[PDB]
Amino acid sequence: SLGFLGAAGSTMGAASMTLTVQARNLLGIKQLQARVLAVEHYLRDQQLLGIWGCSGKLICCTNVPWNSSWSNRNLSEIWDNMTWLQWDKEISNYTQIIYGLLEESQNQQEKNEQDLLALD
Amino acid sequence: GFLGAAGSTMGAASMTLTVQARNLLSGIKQLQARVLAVEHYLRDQQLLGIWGCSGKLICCTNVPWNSSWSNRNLSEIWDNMTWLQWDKEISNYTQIIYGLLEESQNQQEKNEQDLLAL
Amino acid sequence: SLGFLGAAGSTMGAASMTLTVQARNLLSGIKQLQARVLAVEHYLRDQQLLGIWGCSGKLICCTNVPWNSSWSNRNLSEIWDNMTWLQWDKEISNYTQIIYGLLEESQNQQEKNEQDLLALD
Amino acid sequence: ENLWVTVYYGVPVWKDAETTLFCASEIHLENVTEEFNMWKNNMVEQMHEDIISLWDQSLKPCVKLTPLCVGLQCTNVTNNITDDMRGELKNCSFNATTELRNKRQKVYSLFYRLDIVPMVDLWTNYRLISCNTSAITQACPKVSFEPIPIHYCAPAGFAILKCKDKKFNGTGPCQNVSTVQCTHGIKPVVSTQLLLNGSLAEEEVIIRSENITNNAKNILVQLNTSVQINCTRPNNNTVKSIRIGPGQAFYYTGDIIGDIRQAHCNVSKATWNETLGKVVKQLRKHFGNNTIIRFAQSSGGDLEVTTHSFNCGGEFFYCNTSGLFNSTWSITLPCRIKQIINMWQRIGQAMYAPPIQGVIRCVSNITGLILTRDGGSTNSTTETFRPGGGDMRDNWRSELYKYKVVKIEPLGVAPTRCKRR
Amino acid sequence: NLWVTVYYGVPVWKDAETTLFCASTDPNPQEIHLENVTEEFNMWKNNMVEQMHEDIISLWDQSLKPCVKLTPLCVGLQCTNVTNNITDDMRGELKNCSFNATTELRNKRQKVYSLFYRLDIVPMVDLWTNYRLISCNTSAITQACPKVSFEPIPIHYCAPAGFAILKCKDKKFNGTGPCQNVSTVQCTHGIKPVVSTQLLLNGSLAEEEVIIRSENITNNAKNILVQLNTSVQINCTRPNNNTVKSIRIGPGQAFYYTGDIIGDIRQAHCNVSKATWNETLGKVVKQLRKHFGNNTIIRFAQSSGGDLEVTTHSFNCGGEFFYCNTSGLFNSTWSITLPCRIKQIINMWQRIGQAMYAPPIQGVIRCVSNITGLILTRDGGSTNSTTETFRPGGGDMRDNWRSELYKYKVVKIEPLGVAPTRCKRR
Ligand SMILES: *[C@@H]1O[C@H](CO)[C@@H](O[C@@H]2O[C@H](CO)[C@@H](O[C@@H]3O[C@H](CO)[C@@H](O)[C@H](O)[C@@H]3O)[C@H](O)[C@H]2NC(C)=O)[C@H](O)[C@H]1NC(C)=O
Ligand SMILES: *[C@@H]1O[C@H](CO)[C@@H](O[C@@H]2O[C@H](CO)[C@@H](O)[C@H](O)[C@H]2NC(C)=O)[C@H](O)[C@H]1NC(C)=O
Ligand SMILES: *[C@@H]1O[C@H](CO)[C@@H](O[C@@H]2O[C@H](CO)[C@@H](O)[C@H](O)[C@H]2NC(C)=O)[C@H](O)[C@H]1NC(C)=O
Ligand SMILES: *[C@@H]1O[C@H](CO)[C@@H](O[C@@H]2O[C@H](CO)[C@@H](O)[C@H](O)[C@H]2NC(C)=O)[C@H](O)[C@H]1NC(C)=O
Ligand SMILES: *[C@@H]1O[C@H](CO)[C@@H](O)[C@H](O)[C@H]1NC(C)=O
Ligand SMILES: *[C@@H]1O[C@H](CO)[C@@H](O)[C@H](O)[C@H]1NC(C)=O
Ligand SMILES: *[C@@H]1O[C@H](CO)[C@@H](O)[C@H](O)[C@H]1NC(C)=O
Ligand SMILES: *[C@@H]1O[C@H](CO)[C@@H](O)[C@H](O)[C@H]1NC(C)=O
Ligand SMILES: *[C@@H]1O[C@H](CO)[C@@H](O)[C@H](O)[C@H]1NC(C)=O
Ligand SMILES: *[C@@H]1O[C@H](CO)[C@@H](O)[C@H](O)[C@H]1NC(C)=O
Ligand SMILES: *[C@@H]1O[C@H](CO)[C@@H](O)[C@H](O)[C@H]1NC(C)=O
Ligand SMILES: *[C@@H]1O[C@H](CO)[C@@H](O)[C@H](O)[C@H]1NC(C)=O
Ligand SMILES: *[C@@H]1O[C@H](CO)[C@@H](O)[C@H](O)[C@H]1NC(C)=O
Ligand SMILES: *[C@@H]1O[C@H](CO)[C@@H](O)[C@H](O)[C@H]1NC(C)=O
Ligand SMILES: *[C@@H]1O[C@H](CO)[C@@H](O)[C@H](O)[C@H]1NC(C)=O
Ligand SMILES: *[C@@H]1O[C@H](CO)[C@@H](O)[C@H](O)[C@H]1NC(C)=O
Ligand SMILES: *[C@@H]1O[C@H](CO)[C@@H](O)[C@H](O)[C@H]1NC(C)=O
Ligand SMILES: *[C@@H]1O[C@H](CO)[C@@H](O)[C@H](O)[C@H]1NC(C)=O
Ligand SMILES: *[C@@H]1O[C@H](CO)[C@@H](O)[C@H](O)[C@H]1NC(C)=O
Ligand SMILES: *[C@@H]1O[C@H](CO)[C@@H](O)[C@H](O)[C@H]1NC(C)=O
Ligand SMILES: *[C@@H]1O[C@H](CO)[C@@H](O)[C@H](O)[C@H]1NC(C)=O
Ligand SMILES: *[C@@H]1O[C@H](CO)[C@@H](O)[C@H](O)[C@H]1NC(C)=O
Ligand SMILES: *[C@@H]1O[C@H](CO)[C@@H](O)[C@H](O)[C@H]1NC(C)=O
Ligand SMILES: *[C@@H]1O[C@H](CO)[C@@H](O)[C@H](O)[C@H]1NC(C)=O
Ligand SMILES: *[C@@H]1O[C@H](CO)[C@@H](O)[C@H](O)[C@H]1NC(C)=O
Ligand SMILES: *[C@@H]1O[C@H](CO)[C@@H](O)[C@H](O)[C@H]1NC(C)=O
Ligand SMILES: *[C@@H]1O[C@H](CO)[C@@H](O)[C@H](O)[C@H]1NC(C)=O
Ligand SMILES: *[C@@H]1O[C@H](CO)[C@@H](O)[C@H](O)[C@H]1NC(C)=O
Ligand SMILES: *[C@@H]1O[C@H](CO)[C@@H](O)[C@H](O)[C@H]1NC(C)=O
Ligand SMILES: *[C@@H]1O[C@H](CO)[C@@H](O)[C@H](O)[C@H]1NC(C)=O
Ligand SMILES: *[C@@H]1O[C@H](CO)[C@@H](O)[C@H](O)[C@H]1NC(C)=O
Ligand SMILES: *[C@@H]1O[C@H](CO)[C@@H](O)[C@H](O)[C@H]1NC(C)=O
Ligand SMILES: *[C@@H]1O[C@H](CO)[C@@H](O)[C@H](O)[C@H]1NC(C)=O
Ligand SMILES: *[C@@H]1O[C@H](CO)[C@@H](O)[C@H](O)[C@H]1NC(C)=O
Ligand SMILES: *[C@@H]1O[C@H](CO)[C@@H](O)[C@H](O)[C@H]1NC(C)=O
Ligand SMILES: *[C@@H]1O[C@H](CO)[C@@H](O)[C@H](O)[C@H]1NC(C)=O
Ligand SMILES: *[C@@H]1O[C@H](CO)[C@@H](O)[C@H](O)[C@H]1NC(C)=O
Ligand SMILES: *[C@@H]1O[C@H](CO)[C@@H](O)[C@H](O)[C@H]1NC(C)=O
Ligand SMILES: *[C@@H]1O[C@H](CO)[C@@H](O)[C@H](O)[C@H]1NC(C)=O
Ligand SMILES: *[C@@H]1O[C@H](CO)[C@@H](O)[C@H](O)[C@H]1NC(C)=O
Repeated sequence: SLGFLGAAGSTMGAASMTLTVQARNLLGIKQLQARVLAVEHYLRDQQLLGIWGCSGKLICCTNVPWNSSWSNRNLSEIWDNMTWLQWDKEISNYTQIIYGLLEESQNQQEKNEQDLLALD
Repeated sequence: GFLGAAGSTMGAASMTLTVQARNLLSGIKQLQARVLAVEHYLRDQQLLGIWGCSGKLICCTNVPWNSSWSNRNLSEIWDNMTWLQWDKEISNYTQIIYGLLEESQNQQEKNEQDLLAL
Repeated sequence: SLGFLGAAGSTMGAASMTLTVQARNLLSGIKQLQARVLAVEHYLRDQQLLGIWGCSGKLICCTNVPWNSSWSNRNLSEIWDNMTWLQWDKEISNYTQIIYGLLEESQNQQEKNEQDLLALD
Repeated sequence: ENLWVTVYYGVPVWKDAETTLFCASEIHLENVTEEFNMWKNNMVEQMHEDIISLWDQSLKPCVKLTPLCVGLQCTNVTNNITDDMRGELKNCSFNATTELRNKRQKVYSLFYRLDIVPMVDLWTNYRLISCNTSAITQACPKVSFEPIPIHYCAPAGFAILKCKDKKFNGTGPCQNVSTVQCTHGIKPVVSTQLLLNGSLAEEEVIIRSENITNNAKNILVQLNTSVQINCTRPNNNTVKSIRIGPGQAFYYTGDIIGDIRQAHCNVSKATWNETLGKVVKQLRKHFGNNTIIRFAQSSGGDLEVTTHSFNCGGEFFYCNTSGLFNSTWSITLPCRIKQIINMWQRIGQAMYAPPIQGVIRCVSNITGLILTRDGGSTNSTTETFRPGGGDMRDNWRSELYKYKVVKIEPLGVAPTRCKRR
Repeated sequence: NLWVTVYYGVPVWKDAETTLFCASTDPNPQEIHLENVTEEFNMWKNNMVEQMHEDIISLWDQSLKPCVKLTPLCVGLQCTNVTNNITDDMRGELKNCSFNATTELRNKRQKVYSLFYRLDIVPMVDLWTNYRLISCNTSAITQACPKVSFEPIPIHYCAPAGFAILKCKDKKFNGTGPCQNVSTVQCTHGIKPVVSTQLLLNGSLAEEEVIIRSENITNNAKNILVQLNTSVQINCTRPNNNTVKSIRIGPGQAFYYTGDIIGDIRQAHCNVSKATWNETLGKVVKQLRKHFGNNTIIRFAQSSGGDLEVTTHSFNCGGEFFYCNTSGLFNSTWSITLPCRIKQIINMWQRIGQAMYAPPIQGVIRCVSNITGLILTRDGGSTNSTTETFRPGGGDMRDNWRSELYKYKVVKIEPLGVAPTRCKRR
């Protein structure tokens, strides 16, 4: 009910309740370039979620543990006392390590599930 | 065939969903047409995704049916109606239904997030 | 580690561990937009075809279609350890449409069975 | 009844929609009734715009005749002129340009009287028509205007519904409906009073009009049989050309070998009489069995709207049509030839059709008519119709009337007993 | 203990430069206020100004393509004096020039006689001619189509999906730095592409007070954009009952020119009041004193010479490009009528090679117009901050459009994010 980015200045534990509002707002040569680049950004994000095994979800839990070197904070100060913009700035240039770990964890999970489903 | 089941009853037309699928994706006017088809396909796929129905053609949900939307029984709905007549009958409530579906998913993931946190 | 197509000449078993590396490289004046739209259409047709089979969101998808010995009668050791994906893909030419049709029919039956199982009180 | 919302993707439903179709060059739907309206069909507007744009793009990279807007000394043709051709042709002379810019030349040529207008001068007599309104561009002699079937195709996510009902008057429900991705091959044939080289009705003549009681709208008559029209220009025209500039070329009629006769177009008397009988039999269904139907001459406009235009081989034949209609319920119809034409109904542009060598003789199938009702409020039961003109859309609306563009809405909901856990 | 949880739809963004849509396609506006946010804005790094400049240039160039070229009118002119009654100030300003023009016929010329402004012709000595058109030795002249208007029409810039536009609502916002009252929009408000060189016309007013904006207030090479909180009205007129005639110069080429002037000729003047202008300059000086010493004398002066398109203050009143003289407006140290010169052959912006001919409009032209801002330039600290002199200097047209786009920033939405939770997948 807050609207697009209305929760942007709210805390992470409150802004996380409005993910569908943000998701629904993501979708002559210049106009086609703008539409194609919007489609490409959406598809790259969806493919990246699929690689992690999070396709079809907005809140996706994973098997990658949190490193204290990425952000040495407790859940209360992360979720109740700061916004997603401040968090995004705080963990800048740590996201590529997290993405690589998520990719490797999903590859291992897919192999383990295939082997479990291969037992008679 | 494509739209062949449009005149069939919904109980029979629901078994041809893969026939109706695949026909949604396949000088500037042709490029605009391709981009428009892709945009509509992605809008529909995102709309399914925010309902927890991604990757499925028949998706069951947790939203109960309100008798004010339609008071027909299942035999009349599925054996004596086509999808076009049904779509016409409940168009005035479609967006309301969509909103409720979205809300259910908003709750569902949170519950799953808690269940996996034990 | 091996690059985009580095596993192309490796065995099918070894190459099956590099699916994400190739998956990331499928998405990334009028003719440039035409090229981008063609890339998007090919990606979306492949994702849709996986979705029809119930494989959406997975790169390795197990199914309920048994393998027919008339398509290929090699054992798993020969297919996975002594053969590459290019040679295998050549071997199963003229059979992929039958497999795709069987996968579509199997997923339609799976969806009806799941809907009926979920209809039990 | 403990019912739950179930979401279905791939639902076989559709909505009326207007989208962009592309050019190119059938699944029956049982138990499907679809409401059509040929006068709300945006495929005709798209076909009109596409043909205008294609014509302009074809004409643009061609030789301009700007240097030929000069005074001409025109005299009478010295060949044997029949009684009807007196004053229709002039032997004109005009100095022109040459590949070089410091020289000129003299170019005798034979023009039609319709292509030139008198001017006020003491030394020259005529000008080319429209040189005082717009630039004249010559239509490249390679490219042709011959009708080529064009298929209109829907984008993916859209479909075209085709009505197969017999005696379908253009509006209302159709019971026999099929789904196609592309239309059949539709020829963009250009004509005014009579519709040539179109499709035929399967069972009977079909009268299609919007609010038939309102005589201001046009009536499209689709025949179930063809009437063969044999048109000819019996004149062996010898064509010459001049440079008029680097890389340019202007083509004109040099002379006529043999006697000069008018452009006669032949129409079988019996077949046309039967066709008019069928038309009045169908009109009486909408006007009364005791209503006398008169077919009068077209009037109320200039040559472009009061005659039958009809490209044949290249040269545009404006046939009088006086030998048709002219009745109350072989025809060697005279035709005029015009060379500086203004197609569509624009003004800002003009096209020069280069003459084609030899004798021109075509054979075309009349498959429909455009009629207009004279109107009035006398209750005389003596309705009069004329082969009136109209917009070019009415020719393209004489096809594409059985096709509707619909948007597919594959997503839908329905109650089931299925509950997600 | 904690695990990585991936979120999609995260309300965060990054600064970005993307392609914007021009809407006018009428949008349905929406605005979402962002509570508890701060966003850093920089109006001089805003790509929207460069994109708006490119869009206006492209629309201008496209509008003049399907129009009449004046190539056959690049001929020698035989110019004499105008025989009507003129004042001393307009002696030599308007000339009666005769020439041989072409017709629809290629081999039939026509003697013509047309009044031209002196600024539109250049001396050229020959046996039978005295002047030629100013642009014929540099570029082709294209006549603007009389069916196409010049008048600004407000347009909206809209972000594509996946992007958003942030709007700063803070009072006394100087163009850079943090902004707290920030809202999200999809499309901007209607912005008039008003063309001017020294004063900003028909623009936006400041909500609270006069706002002085400068990329570097101590750098005299940068322009100072002053936005007023109250408007000052300008009444401009060309008091001449112009009679416009036309001739056909080609098969589809119609040329329009001044035929005659009915009655006496009087000069073309804009009237600005004196009470409100004095109050406006007092407010501007009071705000300037907050960026300089409190006891420094602030004086206004005339603009420098060179390049008439810059030294004078342009409009597009009616359809005729004025060029007024602000020397009588800024001659003060801390009504009024401004002689305006008229040109028909206009080289807009700073381009060379594309000359447009603005045809005259019959009758008198009078327009009233809101002055919403000023462009000032400082002379330089030659006195070591003892006295400062400001001039109504010119600049590129980007500075006028930036004066409207200063409130908007384009940001790219980043729906993905990661965060620690106690939620473990299995
Ligand atoms: C700033 O805004 C004002 C207010 O809109 C502009 O003045 C107005 O301009 C319009 C458009 O040119 C004028 O309408 C015209 O009126 C004449 C009357 O003879 C008519 O012939 C034209 O066809 C057109 O309708 C309007 O009169 C005028 N109104 C006022 C109160 O001034 C002004 O031009 C703008 N200034 C700039 C620099 O853009
Ligand atoms: C361009 O020339 C044509 C030919 O003279 C003009 O059309 C004629 O206009 C007169 C006006 O008195 C009419 O009486 C004639 O019937 C017209 N004849 C034809 C063949 O059209 C036309 O008006 C001229 N157009 C312009 C813009 O000057
Ligand atoms: C501009 O010059 C033209 C001549 O080139 C003037 O036209 C003449 O005006 C006188 C006025 O007494 C007439 O008697 C002549 O018959 C006109 N000649 C032509 C060919 O039109 C015109 O009046 C001058 N205009 C001005 C404003 O001085
Ligand atoms: C416009 O055309 C006239 C045509 O008569 C020009 O007048 C003649 O110009 C030639 C040279 O070009 C002279 O030798 C004649 O003596 C002129 N005749 C008269 C009666 O003066 C006239 O000069 C042309 N005007 C311009 C400005 O080029
Ligand atoms: C802004 O901060 C205050 C401080 O308590 C809080 O109450 C308010 O809800 C915050 N705004 C939003 C949109 O959450
Ligand atoms: C991640 O954690 C491991 C131990 O769990 C540690 O060795 C490593 O340094 C951490 N990552 C970074 C970037 O410091
Ligand atoms: C989280 O860490 C901050 C850092 O000082 C501390 O103030 C706060 O009390 C901690 N909260 C919890 C719940 O441990
Ligand atoms: C990585 O991110 C942190 C977050 O503040 C930043 O301080 C650090 O400089 C970044 N690393 C580099 C190499 O810039
Ligand atoms: C149309 O209705 C008849 C009624 O008996 C039925 O037999 C037929 O199967 C229906 N058509 C389709 C395509 O199901
Ligand atoms: C059903 O709809 C009506 C209005 O359409 C609403 O008042 C009612 O609460 C709905 N049913 C339930 C169970 O919420
Ligand atoms: C469904 O409702 C209709 C009402 O027309 C009734 O005739 C029919 O018997 C009902 N079906 C069942 C299974 O109760
Ligand atoms: C939907 O609403 C419109 C007007 O709001 C009404 O005319 C129409 O009949 C309604 N549809 C149904 C199925 O009741
Ligand atoms: C190529 O073949 C050799 C066979 O000895 C194998 O050892 C090697 O790993 C293969 N290359 C790759 C990239 O796997
Ligand atoms: C394999 O294909 C053949 C082709 O006719 C078929 O007869 C056979 O049943 C198939 N195998 C299985 C296990 O279905
Ligand atoms: C697979 O088949 C090949 C060829 O017949 C044979 O040499 C090999 O031993 C077989 N392997 C197994 C595990 O059956
Ligand atoms: C597939 O069919 C073609 C048709 O000639 C044939 O040449 C090819 O060998 C077939 N594929 C296989 C794997 O046998
Ligand atoms: C040419 O024919 C016309 C037709 O009326 C006639 O009036 C004219 O006098 C004829 N001229 C000559 C020279 O024969
Ligand atoms: C066309 O036919 C339908 C058949 O239902 C009829 O209702 C309609 O009035 C007819 N229109 C005309 C113009 O004949
Ligand atoms: C529909 O038209 C086609 C045209 O050939 C015909 O074959 C078919 O039998 C028709 N069907 C009906 C139900 O009228
Ligand atoms: C065409 O329709 C008329 C109706 O008047 C009929 O008499 C004639 O036989 C039909 N022709 C054909 C070939 O079906
Ligand atoms: C049809 O024409 C009659 C003529 O009187 C008019 O009254 C009626 O409103 C028209 N109807 C339509 C739908 O155009
Ligand atoms: C014209 O009609 C005749 C018979 O009426 C037919 O044989 C011929 O194919 C038709 N041609 C066209 C182009 O319609
Ligand atoms: C026109 O006159 C010229 C004069 O020499 C002559 O050569 C030419 O054949 C004539 N053309 C016609 C068509 O009479
Ligand atoms: C048309 O009919 C006339 C009848 O006299 C005949 O002379 C002429 O040759 C015919 N032309 C054609 C093209 O059939
Ligand atoms: C038209 O010409 C063709 C040429 O073969 C001929 O068979 C036909 O009878 C002619 N028709 C008329 C009406 O002249
Ligand atoms: C005309 O007469 C026929 C004869 O059967 C009849 O069917 C038709 O309805 C009549 N029409 C009118 C308008 O009276
Ligand atoms: C058609 O011929 C008749 C014969 O009297 C004539 O009156 C009429 O003007 C001709 N048509 C045109 C458009 O000139
Ligand atoms: C037209 O009809 C009238 C009615 O008598 C007749 O005299 C005339 O000859 C007819 N003309 C044609 C060309 O059929
Ligand atoms: C026209 O006459 C020339 C004279 O040589 C001849 O070659 C040509 O074939 C004739 N044209 C026709 C169509 O017979
Ligand atoms: C026009 O008159 C002014 C004084 O009224 C004079 O200075 C100027 O030189 C004159 N110009 C011409 C071209 O005679
Ligand atoms: C055109 O003429 C003006 C007249 O002063 C001159 O300044 C300019 O340099 C000339 N253009 C060129 C390209 O020399
Ligand atoms: C705008 O005001 C802020 C207030 O702190 C200041 O930091 C910033 O430098 C100012 N910018 C300009 C361009 O005056
Ligand atoms: C932001 O500006 C608007 C402008 O009207 C104002 O209504 C609103 O109260 C302002 N917000 C704050 C937090 O002051
Ligand atoms: C504009 O600013 C001045 C500054 O002194 C103030 O007095 C005046 O009231 C302001 N006007 C408005 C409309 O805000
Ligand atoms: C830019 O601003 C800074 C701020 O103090 C100033 O020191 C510097 O001199 C300015 N730049 C120039 C070129 O004067
Ligand atoms: C002239 O200017 C004053 C103040 O700028 C304004 O109030 C007035 O309405 C204007 N009058 C005319 C006639 O333009
Ligand atoms: C401008 O001021 C002059 C001075 O008298 C006056 O004549 C003229 O009418 C004024 N202009 C307007 C538009 O009011
Ligand atoms: C404006 O008027 C002053 C009056 O002294 C003059 O010096 C200045 O040059 C004029 N402006 C222009 C651009 O000529
Ligand atoms: C100019 O004078 C003419 C004289 O006929 C008059 O009709 C017209 O209205 C006048 N225009 C103005 C703007 O005074
Ligand atoms: C100019 O300012 C006045 C002052 O109230 C305002 O009412 C008017 O609308 C403004 N005009 C324009 C065109 O902005």
